[PDB]
Amino acid sequence: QNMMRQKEQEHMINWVEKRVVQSISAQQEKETIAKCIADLKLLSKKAQ
Amino acid sequence: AGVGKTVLIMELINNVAKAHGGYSVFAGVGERTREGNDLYHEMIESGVINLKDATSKVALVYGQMNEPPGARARVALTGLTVAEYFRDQEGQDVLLFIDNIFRFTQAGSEVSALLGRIPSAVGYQPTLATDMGTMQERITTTKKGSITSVQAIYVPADDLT
Amino acid sequence: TTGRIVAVIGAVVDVQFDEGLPPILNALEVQGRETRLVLEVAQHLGESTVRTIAMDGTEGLVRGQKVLDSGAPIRIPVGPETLGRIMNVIGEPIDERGPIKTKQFAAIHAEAPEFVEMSVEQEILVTGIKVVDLLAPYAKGGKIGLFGGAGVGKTVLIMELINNVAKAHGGYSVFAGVGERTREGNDLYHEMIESGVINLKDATSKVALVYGQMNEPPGARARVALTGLTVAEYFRDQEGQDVLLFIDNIFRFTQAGSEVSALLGRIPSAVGYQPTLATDMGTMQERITTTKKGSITSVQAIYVPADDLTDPAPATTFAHLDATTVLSRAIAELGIYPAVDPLDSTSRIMDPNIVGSEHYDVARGVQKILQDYKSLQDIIAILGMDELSEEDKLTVSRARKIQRFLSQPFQVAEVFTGHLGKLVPLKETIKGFQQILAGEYDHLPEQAFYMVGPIEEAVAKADKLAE
Amino acid sequence: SSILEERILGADTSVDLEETGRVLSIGDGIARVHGLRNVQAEEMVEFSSGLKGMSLNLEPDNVGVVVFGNDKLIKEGDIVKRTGAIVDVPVGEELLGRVVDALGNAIDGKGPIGSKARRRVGLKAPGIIPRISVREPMQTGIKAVDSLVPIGRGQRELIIGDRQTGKTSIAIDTIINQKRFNDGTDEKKKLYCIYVAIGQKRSTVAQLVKRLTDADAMKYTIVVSATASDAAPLQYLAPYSGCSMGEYFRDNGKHALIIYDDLSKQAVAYRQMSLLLRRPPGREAYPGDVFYLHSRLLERAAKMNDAFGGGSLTALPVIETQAGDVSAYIPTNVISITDGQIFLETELFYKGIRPAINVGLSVSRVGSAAQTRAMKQVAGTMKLELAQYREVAAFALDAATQQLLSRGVRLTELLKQGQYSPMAIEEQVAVIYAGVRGYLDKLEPSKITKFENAFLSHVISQHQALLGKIRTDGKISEESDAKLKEIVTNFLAGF
Amino acid sequence: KLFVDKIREYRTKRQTSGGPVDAGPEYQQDLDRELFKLKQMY
Amino acid sequence: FAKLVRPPVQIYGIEGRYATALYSAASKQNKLEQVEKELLRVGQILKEPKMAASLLNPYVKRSVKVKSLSDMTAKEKFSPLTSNLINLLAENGRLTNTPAVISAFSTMMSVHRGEVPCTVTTASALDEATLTELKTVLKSFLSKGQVLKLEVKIDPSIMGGMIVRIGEKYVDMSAKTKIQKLSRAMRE
Ligand SMILES: Nc1ncnc2c1ncn2[C@@H]1O[C@H](COP(=O)(O)OP(=O)(O)OP(=O)(O)O)[C@@H](O)[C@H]1O
Ligand SMILES: Nc1ncnc2c1ncn2[C@@H]1O[C@H](COP(=O)(O)OP(=O)(O)O)[C@@H](O)[C@H]1O
Ligand SMILES: Nc1ncnc2c1ncn2[C@@H]1O[C@H](COP(=O)(O)OP(=O)(O)O)[C@@H](O)[C@H]1O
Ligand SMILES: [Mg+2]
Ligand SMILES: [Mg+2]
Repeated sequence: QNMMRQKEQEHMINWVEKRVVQSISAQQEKETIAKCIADLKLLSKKAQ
Repeated sequence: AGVGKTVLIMELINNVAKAHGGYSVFAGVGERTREGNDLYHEMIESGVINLKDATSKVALVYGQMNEPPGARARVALTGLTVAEYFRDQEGQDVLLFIDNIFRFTQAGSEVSALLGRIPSAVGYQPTLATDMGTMQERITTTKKGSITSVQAIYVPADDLT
Repeated sequence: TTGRIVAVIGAVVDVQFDEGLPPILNALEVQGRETRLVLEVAQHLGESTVRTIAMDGTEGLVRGQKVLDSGAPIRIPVGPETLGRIMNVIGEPIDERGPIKTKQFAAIHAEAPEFVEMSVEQEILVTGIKVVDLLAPYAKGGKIGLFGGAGVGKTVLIMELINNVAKAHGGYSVFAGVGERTREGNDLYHEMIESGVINLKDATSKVALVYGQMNEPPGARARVALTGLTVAEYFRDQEGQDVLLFIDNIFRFTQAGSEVSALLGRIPSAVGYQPTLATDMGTMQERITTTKKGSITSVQAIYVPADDLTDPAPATTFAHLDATTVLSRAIAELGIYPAVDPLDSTSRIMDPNIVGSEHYDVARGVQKILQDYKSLQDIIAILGMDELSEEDKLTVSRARKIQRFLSQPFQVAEVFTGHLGKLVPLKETIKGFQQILAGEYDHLPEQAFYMVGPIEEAVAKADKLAE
Repeated sequence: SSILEERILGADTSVDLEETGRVLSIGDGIARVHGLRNVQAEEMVEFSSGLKGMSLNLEPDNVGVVVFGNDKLIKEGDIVKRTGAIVDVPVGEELLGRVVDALGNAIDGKGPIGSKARRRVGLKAPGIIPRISVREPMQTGIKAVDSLVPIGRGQRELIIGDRQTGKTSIAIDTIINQKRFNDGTDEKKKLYCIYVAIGQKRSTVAQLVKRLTDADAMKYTIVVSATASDAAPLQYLAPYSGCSMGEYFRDNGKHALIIYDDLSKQAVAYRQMSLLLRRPPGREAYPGDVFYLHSRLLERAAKMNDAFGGGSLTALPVIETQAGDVSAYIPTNVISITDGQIFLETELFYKGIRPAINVGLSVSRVGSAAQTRAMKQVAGTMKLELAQYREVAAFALDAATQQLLSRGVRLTELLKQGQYSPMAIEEQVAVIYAGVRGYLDKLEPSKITKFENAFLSHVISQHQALLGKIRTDGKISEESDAKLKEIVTNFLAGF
Repeated sequence: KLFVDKIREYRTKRQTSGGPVDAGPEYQQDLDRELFKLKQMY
Repeated sequence: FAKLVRPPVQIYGIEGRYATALYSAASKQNKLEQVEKELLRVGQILKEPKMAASLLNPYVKRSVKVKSLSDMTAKEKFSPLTSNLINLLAENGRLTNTPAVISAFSTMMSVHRGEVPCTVTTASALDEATLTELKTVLKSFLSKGQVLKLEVKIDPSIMGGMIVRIGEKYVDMSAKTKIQKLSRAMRE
């Protein structure tokens, strides 16, 4: 049971990663940049 | 020489390939070309190597004595790579003969000197311990198989220290 | 002034000043630490940069910290208020009893006494140790050295000397433990508290303690010796009183100097030692002298690395001592203790005009016979003693009796041996060795002499063995 | 499966403003970094590949950072992030029973280490006031070590000997024997063992952990393995990690025991680390620093007085000497740092006399102090008798001489022992009592082993009341002595 | 963001989990080898 | 010795020593701006194919180099500081690495007037509205007197997110490291 389940999980991660790498191929870059800039504002405010 | 080292090596190869089904690798580090050819032909005669019917029990790797030090310090790792395949991707036992194991440390020493590293105690490289460790520590019995290494040893100046 | 750290490699910190630099040997305080980290200047690299040796752990030093010049070298509290206290290199108390409240401070880098101040008077110091008294009589007011490998007796012997000499002394005393165990320092502290030598509730203490034990960075070990020399120089000069100064282990001074001399960018000398080994040792051992103002009796325990007396460190220190005492592992493996080697121990007062003629003649007869036996040992080890003349057999018997008789049981080694510690007066020692050489004891067995005080006990033990 | 998805969430993905530097040149295991303006010395910077390094040199224009892994995972141009803390390791009772590597990263499987406190590997030893003399006994469970060359709590013994003379075996028996104390009622006799494996084959440590788990001895042991393959800056650091995991107990009122195995293979890793920094080699190519390296490490095996918790940290460094040369460089460097020593001869070992302690040279400079009174009574006589036997064994006449020879041979046969077979203190007392008082001088020496075994199986079965009396009252009273004499005489009769 | 991305990636994988998804012959071969190793040691 | 005024930023190496000497020379007499002008003019001069090829040959006497450089520094009426600097470099033989020198000085001048450099990395270009809001936020990091000196850049390797460098500070908003962190968390 241990062997089969751990190998199952390893393959789980392998393909999940390989496919999220593909799924990053959308056109949401604007949202990511907006969130990053907001977090930059947060960091700047905190660091002074 | 003259004591039965090659015949003993061939017998170990044969028995382990016969009583266990596990193949063998022979990494001739710093191998005289004459001795390498003689070993090849002795094996062909003795059947451990066979040139016709794809049932050879030995994989020979030869780092000859006229190759730059950078190549005599790495042949042990080529032998270990072949044997590691036979252990992991075919899950069996393996023999790994290393003739010689002193020439491995000497080759490492020359490479380290060439790179320009302060020689250690008796001229050996500073990284002698870990150079030996990285190689010798891949010859182990994991949960898929095992590599059993038979390492011919030369003792310089009859000095065991 | 105010500089800023610009490099930190191991225990060597390179600092930069914009205004005037501090002269070499000054002390600098790293401003912004949770403790007191003193950097002592050692070089002037140029570009208003100096290279300093840190007297404490340099972990957590950010390139660009602020360093504040003190203006004077390391200055420690000296005076009669340091008696019974403990001190690190920079003079802080480390015994947890409040500050050392003295009036006057002393810089640890003073200069050696000038040639027109040296005293010349020589006089024997009686220690109660048979071999030391007989073959290498210690001189009162002169440097003394105990050369030993690792685990041979340097510290048990220096503790026996502490006991015998100091407890029977009138003047003050200083113990500068440099680069040695910390538990040994604690045991010594708690063993002088119980002897009344240190007093925690009065002003009748006689011993000052300074410690640079082996957990300390190289910077501290290389300077605690100077702190001890200063605390003793004060009692020598500003009191005009006889001081005793024990140092253990003085080889850590030079070893630490060499550990922190590869970083100073020097070309390493013979065996990796600093190029300045001899001069660094000289500028230290030349302040440990008896002069016309006082009298320091220094007992220094020198470590001999890897049991090599030709090593540069002991080889160099051999020239700064009046009396040497070479403890040897070969003897200690025979069970003889103290392991002193009779044919390597020397003294400058082994003169028939200083120790008399009977003492000198007995000592030289002992050495002659031991040397003859040593010469025989080469044959004896193969052809056995059955291949020697009769005079040679008799010589070997006497030599073995003498080798054993030199062994003595110390008071501080009761816990080891159980035997009772003995002081053998000098006359008893001379008499016993004179008798053994004459032949008055050729009938006793060797073991009758092993670990006994005066020869009366040897005769008594020989009687016990005969029943 | 959804367990893994919970594993996803709760991870810290928050981004922070962090100082950074750029690698300039990596090779020989020392990276050069550019930048890191506000980096402390001995700080722990982190490379982009998950590695770690200790900021070693703060030069004006760059930072020499020693990599704590394989420098093949570091480019030129990588990013080095400072983690703003001197090299730390996780400490706590959460590590007990875990095999953590030199940095506290569990190499065990068995989940991560759930530690809540961190120490500094580069701390300082306790001074002179906190320490107090060694008082309590550390029971090794080995007859020769417990009788002749005892050990205390706070002492730092040394185990020195050649290849394959049973040093790791002594260490493992000491670790196993503590099981009985670590089950009793009082937290004052519990010892929390640690075991640092430095430059040792990984299979050896795996089998050692398996053995310690067979003997139920992992409930308190921590194994800090920096094995042969691991980079030199990890074998150099492992002892300090272990010593910190032990200092935690020492400073929180508990008792710890740390076994460095070997320290002759940390000094070799340090010599590699140095010669690759171009530092000037010294005697045997070792740097002059190779003393401070061990002195600072072994000066932490202290014994804090009662005003400082009262804890303690015993240390058992294991040195290995080529051709049994006790006068080499490192052996003497360490013989002048430790409070004792146990010499394991390689010719006594080859005679089947195991463990091979060479009682002639072995010594413990706290010795009789911190020894159970019963063992003191029984074993002082053994020490004297063995001394006398040694004085004469150079030839093989009268009654006393032959008596010394026979008694010494009997005692030698009596002090042999088997692996993973520690003996309670009272059992050692009983055996050595039957040996020294003279209730064995007629039995043939060759049989002395069998007797021993049988005798134990008797005493443990029948007379456990007497053994409990000895254990509780740590002394052999007169009535106890008489009962024990009766037992020995009666048992010997039926033989 | 990426936390939600991982969440939805797992959702859309599990939904196509009528067993081991896109495994291949190596799946079965390795599993059989491991099982037979267990048999040999059990 | 004199008390050379320390430049704001510290550079190291031979380039840095010459640059620090020049900066302390110019700072006294308050000739920084013009000195930078003559430096960035010799930057163009030395790239001249004839001079570039002549100054790299080691077989022309050093005195020939110094004479030629005096000729080419008198024509442009360079401040005495720059002429002395170039003569010094020719004497010492370091003019082969003049571009490192003058470049260093440029850096050492930027830090003087507050141009705290920055750098932004992304997987695509940036809309001037987005870039302008980015500049406005980044300006909040600095202190008074300092002025941002942004430098856009593009890498394909990082999937999304963004990477920002502000002098020494460094924030990795990229999605590459986020993905790696998640993968480590869901493996370990
Ligand atoms: N008390 C003992 N009785 C019998 N055999 C022993 C004893 N102690 C050790 N041995 C045997 O000695 C061999 C090696 O011992 P051990 O590994 O403890 O020595 P070591 O010094 O640790 O070797 P190394 O240091 O090279 O690992 C083993 O086969 C072990 O069984
Ligand atoms: N088991 C054996 N039976 C017969 N002859 C043997 C045996 N072992 C060794 N020999 C002889 O010893 C000689 C040693 O040669 P060999 O071992 O082949 O090369 P090397 O001397 O280089 O090891 C051989 O020629 C062989 O005839
Ligand atoms: N006079 C003595 N009598 C008996 N044993 C001694 C004597 N001197 C030293 N020894 C033994 O030798 C060991 C050496 O220890 P010590 O002399 O304290 O350290 P060092 O290595 O600095 O000399 C002691 O622990 C002790 O067991
Ligand atoms: Mg000592
Ligand atoms: Mg071992």
